[PDB]
Amino acid sequence: STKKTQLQLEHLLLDLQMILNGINNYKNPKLTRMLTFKFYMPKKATELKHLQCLEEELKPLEEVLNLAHSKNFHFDPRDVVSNINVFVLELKGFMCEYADETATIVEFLNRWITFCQSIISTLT
Repeated sequence: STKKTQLQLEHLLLDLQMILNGINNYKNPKLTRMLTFKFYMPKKATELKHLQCLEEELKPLEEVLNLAHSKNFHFDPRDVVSNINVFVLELKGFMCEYADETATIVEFLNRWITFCQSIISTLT
């Protein structure tokens, strides 16, 4: 059950990282357009229940990705985000509380990639 939860986090993390790579190889001036789209971060992210703040931000995430023409990505935005949605559902087993600051898409991915890495460490 803790070995199971840890593996789901391992997969969730794969997805986040996969997206973040697509985005750091957006060698298109259009990147400015993308980074202007603002994402909401969680006030605190210390427990699985806090993945709520990731669930609620997935629609805006999928949208922003769709703007970047497909040629640029190895994955399909709607797919990689459905995927992430599924994991988050199985991992939170509450109401979300947001930080006052917004962040670019890249900072947002980082915050969560980190969060995943933390939990995974403490579960080892």
